[PDB]
Amino acid sequence: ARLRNLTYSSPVYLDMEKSMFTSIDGNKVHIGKVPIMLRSKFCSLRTLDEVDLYKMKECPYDMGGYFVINGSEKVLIAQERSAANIVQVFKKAAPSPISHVAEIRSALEKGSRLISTMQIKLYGREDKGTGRTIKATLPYVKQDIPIVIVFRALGVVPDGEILQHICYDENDWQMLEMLKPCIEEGFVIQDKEVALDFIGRRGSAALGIRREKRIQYAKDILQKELLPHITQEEGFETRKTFFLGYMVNRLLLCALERKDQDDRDHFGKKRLDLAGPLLANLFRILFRKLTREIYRYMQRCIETDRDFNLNLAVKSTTITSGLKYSLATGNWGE
Amino acid sequence: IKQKLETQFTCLFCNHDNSVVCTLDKKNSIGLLECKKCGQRFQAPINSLSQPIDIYSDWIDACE
Amino acid sequence: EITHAISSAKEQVQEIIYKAQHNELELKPGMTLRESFEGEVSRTLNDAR
Amino acid sequence: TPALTVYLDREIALDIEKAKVIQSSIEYTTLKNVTSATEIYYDPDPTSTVIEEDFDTVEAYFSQSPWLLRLELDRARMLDKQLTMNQVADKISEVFSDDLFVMWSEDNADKLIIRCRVIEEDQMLKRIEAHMLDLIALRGIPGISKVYMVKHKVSVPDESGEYKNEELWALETDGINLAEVMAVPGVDSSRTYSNSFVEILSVLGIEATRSSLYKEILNVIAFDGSYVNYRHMALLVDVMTSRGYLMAITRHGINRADTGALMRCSF
Amino acid sequence: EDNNRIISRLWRSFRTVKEMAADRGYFISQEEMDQSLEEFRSKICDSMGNPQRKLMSFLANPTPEALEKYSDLGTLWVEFCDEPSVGIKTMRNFCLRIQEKNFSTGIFIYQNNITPSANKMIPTVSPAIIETFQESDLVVNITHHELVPKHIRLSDGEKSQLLQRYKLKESQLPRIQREDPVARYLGLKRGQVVKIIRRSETSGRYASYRICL
Amino acid sequence: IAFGFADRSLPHFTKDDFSPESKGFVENSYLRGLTPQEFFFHAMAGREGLIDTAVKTAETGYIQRRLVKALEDIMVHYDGTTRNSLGDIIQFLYGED
Amino acid sequence: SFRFCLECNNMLYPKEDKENQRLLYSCRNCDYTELAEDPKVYRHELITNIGETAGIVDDIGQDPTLPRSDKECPECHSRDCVFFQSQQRRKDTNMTLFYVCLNCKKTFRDE
Amino acid sequence: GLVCPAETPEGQACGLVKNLSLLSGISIGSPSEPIINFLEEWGMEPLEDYDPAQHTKSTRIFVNGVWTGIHRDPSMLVSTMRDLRRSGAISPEVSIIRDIREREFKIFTDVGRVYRPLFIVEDDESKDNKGELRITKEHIRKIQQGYDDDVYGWSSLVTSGVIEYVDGEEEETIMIAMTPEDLQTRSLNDTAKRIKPEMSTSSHHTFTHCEIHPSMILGVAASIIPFPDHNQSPRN
RNA sequence: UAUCGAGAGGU
DNA sequence: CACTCTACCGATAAGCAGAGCTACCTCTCGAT
DNA sequence: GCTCTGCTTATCGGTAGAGTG
Ligand SMILES: Nc1ncnc2c1ncn2[C@@H]1O[C@H](COP(=O)(O)CP(=O)(O)OP(=O)(O)O)[C@@H](O)[C@H]1O
Ligand SMILES: [Zn+2]
Ligand SMILES: [Zn+2]
Ligand SMILES: [Zn+2]
Repeated sequence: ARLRNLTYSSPVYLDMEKSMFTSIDGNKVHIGKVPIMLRSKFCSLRTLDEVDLYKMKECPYDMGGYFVINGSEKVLIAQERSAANIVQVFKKAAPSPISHVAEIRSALEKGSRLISTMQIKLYGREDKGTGRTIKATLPYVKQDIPIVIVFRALGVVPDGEILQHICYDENDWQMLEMLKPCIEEGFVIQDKEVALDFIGRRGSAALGIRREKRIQYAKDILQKELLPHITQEEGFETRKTFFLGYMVNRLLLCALERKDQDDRDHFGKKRLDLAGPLLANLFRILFRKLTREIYRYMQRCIETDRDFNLNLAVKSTTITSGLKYSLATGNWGE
Repeated sequence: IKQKLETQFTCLFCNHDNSVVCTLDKKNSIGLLECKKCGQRFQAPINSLSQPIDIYSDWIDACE
Repeated sequence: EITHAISSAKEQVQEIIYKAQHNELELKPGMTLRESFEGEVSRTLNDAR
Repeated sequence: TPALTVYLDREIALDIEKAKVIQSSIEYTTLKNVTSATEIYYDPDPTSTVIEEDFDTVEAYFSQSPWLLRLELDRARMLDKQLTMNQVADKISEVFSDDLFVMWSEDNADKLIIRCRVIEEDQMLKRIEAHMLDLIALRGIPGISKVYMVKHKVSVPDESGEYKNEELWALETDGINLAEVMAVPGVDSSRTYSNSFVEILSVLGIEATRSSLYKEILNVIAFDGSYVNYRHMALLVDVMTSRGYLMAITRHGINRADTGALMRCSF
Repeated sequence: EDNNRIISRLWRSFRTVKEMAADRGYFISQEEMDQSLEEFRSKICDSMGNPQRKLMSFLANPTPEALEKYSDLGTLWVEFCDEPSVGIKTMRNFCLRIQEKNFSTGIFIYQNNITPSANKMIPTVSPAIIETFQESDLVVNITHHELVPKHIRLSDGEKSQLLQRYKLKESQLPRIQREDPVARYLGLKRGQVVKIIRRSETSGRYASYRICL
Repeated sequence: IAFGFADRSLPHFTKDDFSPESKGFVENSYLRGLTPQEFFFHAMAGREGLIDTAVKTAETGYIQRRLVKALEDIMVHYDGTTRNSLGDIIQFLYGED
Repeated sequence: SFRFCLECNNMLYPKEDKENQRLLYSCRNCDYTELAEDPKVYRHELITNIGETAGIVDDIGQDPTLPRSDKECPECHSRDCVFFQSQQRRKDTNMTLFYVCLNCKKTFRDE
Repeated sequence: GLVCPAETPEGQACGLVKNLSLLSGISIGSPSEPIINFLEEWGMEPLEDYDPAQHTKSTRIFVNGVWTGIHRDPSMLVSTMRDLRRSGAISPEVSIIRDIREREFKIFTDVGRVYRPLFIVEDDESKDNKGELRITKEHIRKIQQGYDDDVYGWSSLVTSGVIEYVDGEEEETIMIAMTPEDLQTRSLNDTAKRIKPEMSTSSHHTFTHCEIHPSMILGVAASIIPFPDHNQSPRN
């Protein structure tokens, strides 16, 4: 591969099965080649042993960890990012009506992939900002929604239950005094249904969906998309409501100068993406592209009403060229 | 002070788009939708948090 | 001599820690207690070197 | 780091006690600076009090609204700023005249307390409390957050004519208010200086700005022991002041000139 | 007590206006210039101690020397207004007084502000000139500062002599803004030049010229 | 050296330790050699110097360019004046001497 | 200290009974009202000390990162405790130490 | 101990490009389901069963950033969880973090956590072992043999409770001795050798771990420098 | 004897 | 002759977008 | 990705004057 400027890569085959529901009222298909990291478990060099390493012109001091793409040895650089699924509280600059913000990036456990990001902002500066209330940010909603409103839209409506999820100390009068503006700014929303509708009326979607579904659209933005690392099945809003209160609690501990703001550079709050996660994020993008090419091919080849041979609807160049391109140029994407 | 706002909503009757005007009187908690074309009017209660999309939503449910 | 003089400078820093922790430390104008503490500790350690 | 250099009249500059008097009069002190805590009680009888601490105070004093505003002053900060309970209550009176009944305890009391009442009113007292801490100025020049007492060694000729040193007291501030501090009796109004040459330009004019600009640049260069010949810095400060206003060494200054377009577009 | 600082500051603003007038070339008697604070209080305050601004107004004429040098120097009217906020009503009576008595320049000291509407009555009164000062801004005479060297207005003849010596157009001299504190103190008008003699650490003395915008 | 861990500079110290050794005093000389704590603390100060050199070089380089463009056309003329390309007088005599 | 309505669980707001001249805590979503035990309605602390000691838990002696001292406990007179400066994260916070005896778990000072 | 303090490029990338220290590792990722099962088996109560009035002293428990339960005796819970990891019952790369002050117990099976190994010091005051290294010349003997007395290498030490991995978050809660000699107090005055810190702020130290060797804070490149402890740090 | 980029480096 | 009731220009911020970010030098590598 | 300044939009009064009782 080095000598002849070839790519050292393994063919990947995937079983595919067709089915045709009809109501009057395949096998080992090749999807692309994946470049193999030398001396890994999937490299033809992992066995052999010094005798045959020398016969393969391989140096026993070469420990691998790199790929061969068009003859060139490419190494992946560990990519540093912030940890997912952790709450961090930061302070905001002076010329802003917001003074403290809590943030969390939600990411699933399987695959490990980002999903969405959410914020809870405390408005009102120091003796500036009038009403000092607290609004949240929801995925796919155009405007910040006061905290009390989203608590009610989740099934906890009386003031006393909402505050029992946030403040865990009936004696803490400083924190309770700081929650005052949030209650009064969410006074007119006195039940779950008008809460869910208050949300749905800003979350993009279509114009003119009546209360009967624009609620049911907001019920989706809460079940999925909102803190999806907690759960995405229905009827588990008890886990999400308690977490929302935890965030607000953490937000206020810092605003009361009882706790320092989080240190974005603390290495324990950081993660390094190596070959696996880096390849997986790219393979996900490219396999969806292959997926869309399969769907687009059925709509032309099925208008003929001819049994499609599948292997004629999978161009393995989509995955093979995508992976080759990113490893060859260093541009990690399409 | 009253708020006179133009919107990009479609009138439910005459179907002219970008011709619904919303007048929100918060001092008396009374919101008013008006059509700049066919001239109809719809009234509904508003709170302090409401916006032209809140009463236009109430107008869709008042018809159906 | 060098090792002795550094040892005595470390002791002065102990005294300064004691005063600041027993509310017996002079506050310099325009400075919080902790700023004044760090300033006194810094002058002591730089003079030791 | 905004800062004023406040030279004092000679009689004050050689008497540390008189210089301290100028110091305490210049430093800005708000009501928020001396207040430790504020409270709002429901004390319905104006001539008595549910507060056991202020019992003997109001009973003897008497020999309006039921809501009480009770604020406590911190003894340490009241001592540092050199403020008496009387004058703190006086300043409150002046801004609230007859719309507020003010009652203050003596400086000998265990807690320093000021009681206030208006002459639905639960919220009106919170609005008043916010306005008081945020606007009431007890003394000093606004913008002067701290005043330091600095000793100057100034070389002045003898009676024999020989130059000898002479120690004189002056003041230096955090924050600036050159115009107001110049007017303060005691301050040598012919020498007061500010390290904001923008402020010098508004108070003293362009030729004074020229000198102040040079002084501030020289201070930067000379600090690490360096030395640049006068004519180079003089040339730069004349360029920055030739238009009659301060031309910044940025495109917003430089390219506001009537110079050719080819020259200006090459920057 | 606190009433004494009001009288003192007003007396200091008053001394500055006289100083300003003297430097601009007008004649002020050496008895009114040296007027103590006590004499000021006796003449200006009521029995209750409150001062009457309308009693502070005065008129002055150029000295013979100043009139020989500057032939554009007329009669000057200085008036302190008893009304803190000077509105369109107050300014009109002042502009009428200036034209009727045909003063060349009138200096109007206000207390708190001048409304922008009344401020437009200022350029409608030519060839007479109205200048405004906030009474605060005059408590200290800024030209007495170490950093402000002596500015001296050039005569029309002296200016021409300067331009020819350097073969200069007017736009090639260094400038001083009309609103410059020292330009306002001298009442500089567009086109007039000040000469400024200045300490120099390389030559001892250096003459700087600026022309008024 | 700041408490980059919770109330301490390194996991080798107890919390709330303000002693010389806890916050970066290097007692040893280069002859004797630095301890592991001193080594790291010295490398923290040293990194800051490499960062400063890499950063502030562009800060002052832009400053010098703006200074040059502000002043590039200013010349001493045969009448002794210092002028720009418009013939405006910047100084009536260079350096006042 | 503000309380909650016994029938609606929403928070009670202070309201005067003008005729009897007494402080009540009334609800705002229903007709419930109750008598106030405390005349104080509002407090604002500028110079605060809340959160000074903060997390003193039964297992604070198990945190091996805390320094240990010999100071004699006022309660049980044990010669073994852990200490820490104020947990208030303000810039003007004092540096005076809080000690926690590992025996009786009392929080004392060196005053 | 996680990235090299010396090896970083000069110039624009300075401090942004880093290099793994010699003993660093990166977490591969581990399933959380076995962690949940152990927590519920040893006393964790669900969040639907939870009231702050009833749980005014209990510890909140997080697993990969989701609040999953509360436990009333956290001191026993963490010791149990830690001992499962020190034997291999839990994957050694899992993070076990007790924040005692904040009453929080956090567990991470996340991929991408940077960790390093340390010697375990016996911390239980119920045995003469306490205060000393758990590792003995017997472990060192079996390491040199390659086999146990009924392969024995690095991971054998990790699953026999004498060495464990800690990441940056768990490192926040431990007390590390710099060398084995620092585990015990001493009686020097040799003017040639270097001065060791006094450590006189705490009367008695309770070490939980000990560094294997402090030179392992360096990466590949800086490990080539002879006597880097005698150089001005930029030269390294 | 190409062009557009990227990356790693030198003082 | 005492009142409001609205058409003015101040003086506000006020929000915003973009403009700019040391000098010179080496080499390899991929895409068009 | 971060600092600055200038330029283009809302808010603020502020009067300043006819309509008024
Ligand atoms: N990134 C950069 N940008 C601009 N100029 C640079 C530069 N890096 C180096 N230089 C030039 O090279 C000089 C650096 O010289 P070096 O050899 O790097 C250090 P020194 O200060 O001369 O010696 P030392 O090694 O004894 O400390 C700078 O002063 C400058 O002249
Ligand atoms: Zn219509
Ligand atoms: Zn109720
Ligand atoms: Zn005890």
